[PDB]
Amino acid sequence: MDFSRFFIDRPIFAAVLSILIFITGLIAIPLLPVSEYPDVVPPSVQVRAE
Amino acid sequence: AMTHLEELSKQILPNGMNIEWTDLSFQQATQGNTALIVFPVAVLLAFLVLAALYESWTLPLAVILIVPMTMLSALFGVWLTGGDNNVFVQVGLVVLMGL
Amino acid sequence: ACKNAILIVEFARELEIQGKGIMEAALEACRLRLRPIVMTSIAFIAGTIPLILGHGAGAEVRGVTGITVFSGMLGVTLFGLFLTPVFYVTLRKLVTRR
Amino acid sequence: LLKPHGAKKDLPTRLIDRLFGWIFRPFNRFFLRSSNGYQGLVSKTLGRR
Amino acid sequence: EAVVLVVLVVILFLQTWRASIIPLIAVPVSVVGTFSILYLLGFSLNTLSLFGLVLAIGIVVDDAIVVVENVERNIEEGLAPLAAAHQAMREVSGPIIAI
Ligand SMILES: CCCCCCCCCCCCO[C@@H]1O[C@H](CO)[C@@H](O[C@H]2O[C@H](CO)[C@@H](O)[C@H](O)[C@H]2O)[C@H](O)[C@H]1O
Ligand SMILES: CCCCCCCCCCCCO[C@@H]1O[C@H](CO)[C@@H](O[C@H]2O[C@H](CO)[C@@H](O)[C@H](O)[C@H]2O)[C@H](O)[C@H]1O
Ligand SMILES: CCCCCCCCCCCCO[C@@H]1O[C@H](CO)[C@@H](O[C@H]2O[C@H](CO)[C@@H](O)[C@H](O)[C@H]2O)[C@H](O)[C@H]1O
Ligand SMILES: CCCCCCCCCCCCO[C@@H]1O[C@H](CO)[C@@H](O[C@H]2O[C@H](CO)[C@@H](O)[C@H](O)[C@H]2O)[C@H](O)[C@H]1O
Ligand SMILES: CCCCCCCCCCCCO[C@@H]1O[C@H](CO)[C@@H](O[C@H]2O[C@H](CO)[C@@H](O)[C@H](O)[C@H]2O)[C@H](O)[C@H]1O
Ligand SMILES: CCCCCCCCCCCCO[C@@H]1O[C@H](CO)[C@@H](O[C@H]2O[C@H](CO)[C@@H](O)[C@H](O)[C@H]2O)[C@H](O)[C@H]1O
Repeated sequence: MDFSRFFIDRPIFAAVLSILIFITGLIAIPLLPVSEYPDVVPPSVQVRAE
Repeated sequence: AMTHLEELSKQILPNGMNIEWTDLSFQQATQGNTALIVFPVAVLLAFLVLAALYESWTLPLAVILIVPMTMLSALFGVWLTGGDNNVFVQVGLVVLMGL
Repeated sequence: ACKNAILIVEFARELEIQGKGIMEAALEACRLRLRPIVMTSIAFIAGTIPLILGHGAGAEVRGVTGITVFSGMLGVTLFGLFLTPVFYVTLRKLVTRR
Repeated sequence: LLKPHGAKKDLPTRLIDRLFGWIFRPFNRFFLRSSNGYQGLVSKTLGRR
Repeated sequence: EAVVLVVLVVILFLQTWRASIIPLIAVPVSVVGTFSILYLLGFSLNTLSLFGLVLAIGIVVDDAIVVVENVERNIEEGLAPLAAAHQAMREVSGPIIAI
């Protein structure tokens, strides 16, 4: 089966889909949190007295 | 007004005093204009849908270039009647550009 | 390894559907898949050279990764081009004995 | 983008053929020999399952 | 670097610069597109997700090589490019989904 038939014959639909994917990845990049590692340190709470 | 008041305070206040915005002014002063990203993204997405519809990279411009004229017609009505471009007018502009 | 071997097996299957014998199909499938398998292997392997030969920031993770990929890719290529058609033929002959 | 098999060469192809064409024929010769070698090798492998 | 290497491998083996355009475009689309789903799923850019992204370039490159080499093989067998594309995707498009 040729699952690509429509796109092969109408390449601008393929272009548009890829640009949309690309564009939404670009929008998303500066929204992503950024750190060296994922959150792996167990949460902790410190009680201090003197 | 905010820039002017910032200027005033540099001229007027003694060393050791300053101003801080609060309430809605603080939001105005600390918000970016994401409109600079939102508007080009909207135009480009609409262009891409039309490029697919028409199978043409150029025919979408026959639609897109027309919409500034509808916005000008509406804003001309506001200007003529002495209105302003408040948020309700602004949504109306965009719906009229949609139609 | 899976990506490459699925297509060897798929092509052989197609070639049997289009008339060829089990052995002939396996051999022609490998002949057809040889070039893209080797193109990918060469591209990957060349890309591991700056990981192997690069010291500085990130050098430790770069290094362990290049060694792993370089060695793994030699095996991807060789076992994909020689073991897969053997298994293909053995399993085909297993279910079409008589 | 891909042209039919023996299409006339465009400007960048002619430029690459000039600049790099001396690589293509020995590589082509080496791929053909390696390809034929692999074919014989796997063929003998299948006789030694 | 991956894009330069795959371009050179494609030219070395297929000997047309036109075939190298397919990975040239497909690889960055596929890598940059990954961020929108990472964002939607709540992930961060960290040295581990970024490492996965660079390892994944290997799979992305192989995908582009599979498609363009199989089209070009059908062209080497005398098919016109459009028929060669359709035939090539009858051969691999279902397998690509399964893979
Ligand atoms: C970062 C990602 C970027 C990806 C960039 C990809 C660019 C690739 C351009 C693809 C070309 C398709 O773009 C466009 O395709 C359509 C067909 O769909 C062609 O259209 C042609 O065929 C269609 C029928 O399908 C006719 O209706 C049309 O009149 C004719 O021009 C256009 O002439 C071509 O300009
Ligand atoms: C050709 C395109 C390349 C393919 C795309 C692959 C993308 C891979 C991840 C790109 C991520 C960008 O990630 C981004 O990194 C930059 C630079 O370090 C940071 O950006 C920062 O850079 C400098 C100083 O450091 C400042 O002037 C800037 O305003 C600030 O945002 C972003 O806050 C972070 O989100
Ligand atoms: C297109 C193919 C997609 C296949 C993907 C299949 C996904 C499988 C499900 C994995 C589950 C996702 O689960 C998601 O994990 C991330 C891990 O970073 C968690 O992320 C959480 O911790 C991270 C730090 O690492 C912080 O940025 C944040 O405070 C929070 O979002 C999310 O709270 C959780 O919702
Ligand atoms: C031709 C196709 C080739 C396909 C395969 C290519 C795979 C590429 C190899 C992986 C590259 C690794 O890239 C490398 O990643 C690690 C982890 O994110 C980074 O490492 C960074 O994060 C780690 C924490 O994890 C710190 O301890 C380190 O000091 C810092 O440099 C390196 O700065 C970067 O150089
Ligand atoms: C035909 C119909 C038209 C289709 C319309 C398409 C609508 C697409 C809208 C996408 C909007 C999603 O909006 C966004 O959702 C994500 C994921 O749930 C939320 O979550 C995101 O940021 C939060 C922090 O704020 C973190 O948990 C994480 O990094 C990320 O998941 C965001 O806070 C929200 O801004
Ligand atoms: C994690 C959940 C996943 C569960 C579901 C996974 C399903 C994967 C389906 C992908 C298959 C689609 O791909 C399609 O496969 C079928 C066989 O199945 C191939 O079909 C081929 O073999 C069949 C017999 O098996 C013949 O009738 C036919 O002449 C030939 O084309 C198609 O050429 C290919 O295009």
